[PDB]
Amino acid sequence: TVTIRTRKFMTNRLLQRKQMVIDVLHPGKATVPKTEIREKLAKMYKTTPDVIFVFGFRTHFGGGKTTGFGMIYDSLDYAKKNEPKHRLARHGLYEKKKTSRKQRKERKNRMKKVRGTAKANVGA
Amino acid sequence: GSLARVGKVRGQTLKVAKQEKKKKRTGRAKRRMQYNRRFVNVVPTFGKKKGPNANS
Amino acid sequence: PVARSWVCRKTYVTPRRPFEKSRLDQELKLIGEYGLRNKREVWRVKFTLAKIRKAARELLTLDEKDPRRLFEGNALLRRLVRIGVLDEGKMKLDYILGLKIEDFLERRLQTQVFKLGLAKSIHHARVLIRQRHIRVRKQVVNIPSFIVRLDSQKHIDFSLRSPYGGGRPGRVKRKNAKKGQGGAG
Amino acid sequence: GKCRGLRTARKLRSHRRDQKWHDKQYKKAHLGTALKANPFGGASHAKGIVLEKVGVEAKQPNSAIRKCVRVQLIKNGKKITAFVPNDGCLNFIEENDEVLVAGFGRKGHAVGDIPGVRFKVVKVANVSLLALYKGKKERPR
Amino acid sequence: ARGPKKHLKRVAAPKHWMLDKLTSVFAPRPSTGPHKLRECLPLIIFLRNKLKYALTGDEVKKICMQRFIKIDGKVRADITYPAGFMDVISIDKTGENFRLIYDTKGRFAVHRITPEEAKYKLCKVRKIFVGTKGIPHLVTHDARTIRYPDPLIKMNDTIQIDLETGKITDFIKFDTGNLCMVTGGANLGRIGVITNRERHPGSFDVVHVKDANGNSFATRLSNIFVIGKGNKPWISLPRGKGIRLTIAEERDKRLAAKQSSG
RNA sequence: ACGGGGAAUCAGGGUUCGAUUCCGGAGAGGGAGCCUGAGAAACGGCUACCACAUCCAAGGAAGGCAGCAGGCGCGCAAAUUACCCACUCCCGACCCGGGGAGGUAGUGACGAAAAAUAACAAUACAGGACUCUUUCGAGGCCCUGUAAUUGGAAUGAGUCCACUUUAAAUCCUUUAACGAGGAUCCAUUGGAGGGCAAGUCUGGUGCCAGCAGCCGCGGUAAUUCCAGCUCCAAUAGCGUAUAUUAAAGUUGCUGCAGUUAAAAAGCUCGUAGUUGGAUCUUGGGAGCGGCCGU
Repeated sequence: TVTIRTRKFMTNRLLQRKQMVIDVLHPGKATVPKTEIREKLAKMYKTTPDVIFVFGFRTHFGGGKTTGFGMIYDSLDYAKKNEPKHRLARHGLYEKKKTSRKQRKERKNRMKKVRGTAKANVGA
Repeated sequence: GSLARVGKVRGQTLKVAKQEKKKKRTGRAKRRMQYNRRFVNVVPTFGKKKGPNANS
Repeated sequence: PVARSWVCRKTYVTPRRPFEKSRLDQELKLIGEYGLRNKREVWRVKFTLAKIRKAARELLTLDEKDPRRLFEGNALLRRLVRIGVLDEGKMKLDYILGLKIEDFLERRLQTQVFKLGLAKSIHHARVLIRQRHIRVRKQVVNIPSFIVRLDSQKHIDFSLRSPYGGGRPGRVKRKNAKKGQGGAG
Repeated sequence: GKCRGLRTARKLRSHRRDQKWHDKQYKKAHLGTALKANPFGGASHAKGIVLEKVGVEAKQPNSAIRKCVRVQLIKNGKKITAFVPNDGCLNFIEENDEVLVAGFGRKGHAVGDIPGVRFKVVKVANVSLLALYKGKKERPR
Repeated sequence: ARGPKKHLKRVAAPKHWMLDKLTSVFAPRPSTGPHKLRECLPLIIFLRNKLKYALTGDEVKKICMQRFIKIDGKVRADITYPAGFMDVISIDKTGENFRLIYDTKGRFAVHRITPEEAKYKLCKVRKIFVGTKGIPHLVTHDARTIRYPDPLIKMNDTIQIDLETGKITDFIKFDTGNLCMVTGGANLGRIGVITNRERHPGSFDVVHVKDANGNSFATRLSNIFVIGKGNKPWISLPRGKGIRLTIAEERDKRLAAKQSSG
């Protein structure tokens, strides 16, 4: 008994997307997961679920309505070229580096001690 | 000076154990009963008004 | 530097005399009448009026047909007429002064639950709001100080996730179903 | 005022400024002789080391021993009589203790019976003298 | 500071950008360019705050670096380029052209124009220079240096440049009765005929401009931009036609757009 | 004493504060001198001297947290050696890199907003409208109050699958399933002579101990102590110390006083200062809504 009503629609022909504000009606149940959202957009605006990035929801007080933002892309190549690497990383198609900035900062300053090619022969 | 009998009376006053008390209503409920005690209960009594802690 | 506001104000002013016998008299009656919780609940309405009222005092002392006085005049009236306090035909900025604290507490949603008959007492009406049983235009209002508007007055009814409206029973009755058939077989 | 003339701002202002010094609450605040003499140095509270326990005689109408403490401050090395409040609180105060000392109420004037005792003891060894009285804490020894 | 300023604080940022309070400490400091720090509008603000083609700061970068945005006919990849008054922003891929004219309030009117109108623009001349071989020069409000001008062009006039060549076609000479966009002060975005040029030696000349409704005001000579001969403009005006209805009048026409609309 | 935008109190005036996130200035332990550069008298640049302190194989070398964390000291007085460039933006040769700038969590009763701690029945029973009855009493259409009398409705605090959140989370929101009768899942803090809302209550103490801002209380009936009970006030807060504002028309411009309460120089002259007599354009015209206003 979930119903998605998209709203405040817009077309970026300069980012290759159809961007709108998704207004979801899910009365008497939990905040609907992003997976259930995209698959309803998929057979509403006639696209593969591959190219739909739904994010940043805000559940209304009372508990039968969420209004978040969604963007639907032309291609998967365009989906990756012009997108934050965290929203890509939710679908597993961007795998960020694992070591923290505190590791890199000491490694930057330890390299800065040595003059020449033999910088890399000190740390790790 | 005579610092010998310092804390004399608090030391020697015969201690009465504090009585078991049914827990008071707090917030609006304390304030609700306080409205009922002053403006709906008592009849306009003959003489001068007796205080909340009127004992004689 | 931080991307923050810091902008805040006090909404109540404490009385100059802490133990006026005749002030305690009135303010404790206004609690029992409209089912408030403390004197702070009273004092902030006394302050919202004394704000509204102070604006009206300033406009009355301006020149007649001053563009500020005419524009700011109609807004202060519309602000009061919408919330359903001052009359729609007596919307004149002199009648703003001839106006009192009970005219606002009548428009408090705690009272408007009780004065619509879907509560039994005003102290019960606060329970029905604080335990999210009601709504205003399919929006669950948890807070009894929801100052109701005129067009938004006739849309106050029960919630749909509550037994008092058209919804599921709570916890106490749902532990009786565990014991009702639990003891039978 | 007296001189009312439209071009008399410098006399009315300079008169008001000159005659403001004849106020007690002004000249006390705006000459730093009060602040130089104030043992707290403008501070609300101050910590200090208990070095003896004085039994101060009250004023003539009320005859009783007010059990005070001679305190020496950490910041000044200035010596102070501080009134230990309550019935038996002095018992919780021993020689060489970092007691927190506040004023008594009258902003540096001696209060009631106690002659020339302007200060009181608030805490004893970072433990409140109210908590020791109520029995909600004990003196760490 | 002991050198030039490179940061702009969101609070010290000018009001007519209408950047909010709570999103970040900093505002986009305009790169130097043809327009003044205050009197401009950065590309970043036009591309996500006004038009909302972008959402975040990287999104503004990942639009302009494909060279889709084309400020007055010559492409800028600079997100903090000062796109100021009369500048003809051309988004060619979406096929939308924008002249940056002021609204009758502070902000720049997001005004859509015909692609024929996106070929020329209007420039107020700032001074006449005489070059190094008796070559006369103009300087414009948008830093455009044109040489061999028409000798009848003076230095409070406006000229009609072409984006393709960078040369004058026609001009509006500063006379009385000619239109006037007020491009500064309390009257930012008013349109109306010039009725009195009042001369002050040493100090600044005030000029009295009458609106279409006879809503007469005055502005200093610095803040005048003549946009037509008589009551006829050379450009496309924003909706409302820079007439400036008052707050009494703005309320009646706001509520009738809710009353009769429902 | 960094200045200003401002802040607190505020009838009308004012009075006080402004180290503090925005603007401008200044300085990087104290001074001073310079190099490079468009821009520095730069200090996460240099060179000196002074103070301070570091490693040393004793020859020398190295330093600058009024950056973010943290430590020590000083004190009445103030937070994590956390996460992150995703946001805001800035810098670079740059769509790609970097940023303790900034953002996000932690600590946080500095403070500000919202707002639980029950609700409604039943019966005992005690009132008041009311037919009645002199009263006593009953009816009860209207309900009115409160009990370790009972009753079934509630929703939250919390434990907490999962989503949402977000750079990743947390929290909020959303939602399952649980989760309240001495609903022990128990609200404090100050008070109760007067000022000032609230006990001529009991028990102890006997000018003692203590209270008490002030006036006062305590001398054996204590409305003031020490306790018990009851009660009052504000309430998730409330007391205390101190700075400050109103109160203070007790600084008086608004607006005070000066015979006797504090106060008019012993007297006159006198320059700045302040303050200064009356007097110079009015009379008509000419149209306007009902002698009249324009």
